[PDB]
Amino acid sequence: NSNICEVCNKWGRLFCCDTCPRSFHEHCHIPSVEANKNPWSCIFCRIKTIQERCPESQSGHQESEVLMRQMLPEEQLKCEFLLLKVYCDSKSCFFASEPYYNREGSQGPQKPMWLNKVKTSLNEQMYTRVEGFVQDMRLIFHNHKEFYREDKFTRLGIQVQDIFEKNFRNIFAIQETS
Ligand SMILES: [Zn+2]
Ligand SMILES: [Zn+2]
Ligand SMILES: [Zn+2]
Repeated sequence: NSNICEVCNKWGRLFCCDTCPRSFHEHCHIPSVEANKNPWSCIFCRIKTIQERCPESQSGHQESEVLMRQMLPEEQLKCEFLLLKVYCDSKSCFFASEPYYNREGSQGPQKPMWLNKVKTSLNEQMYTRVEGFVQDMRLIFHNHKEFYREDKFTRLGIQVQDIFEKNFRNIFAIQETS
């Protein structure tokens, strides 16, 4: 197994996957690394099994159909994995915890949102469709862009939204377009 967390790239108290060489801090894995379970398989491995069981699941899909899907166990897992892929980028730190807004010439968003809030919402099964999760994720970057206006810090929202969107298209097998 790797000697660093796959998510945050630090050492520490690491749980090792039994079916791949990745390792995780407990609360870096999503869902949090399960209490017992030997063997234990990471989210990466679980996602790969879904694909292997249903190879046609990789054929192109339309985003509008994906968004309307109910949050059955496989969709739940795919959103947890997509959330994790965002935390994998170090720039996710700026969007992880509850923000506050006090900048001359701007007003804070009407509906603040952050990654740990989406993480709790997934854990508490608060989303009934994929659309719920994707709208809260996109809201994080949209709030950032609007608040920071012409400050160059706006770019951090563009950067981490690009990671989200690439991974959304990969995990949900969105039909490739020009
Ligand atoms: Zn970690
Ligand atoms: Zn694994
Ligand atoms: Zn099949």
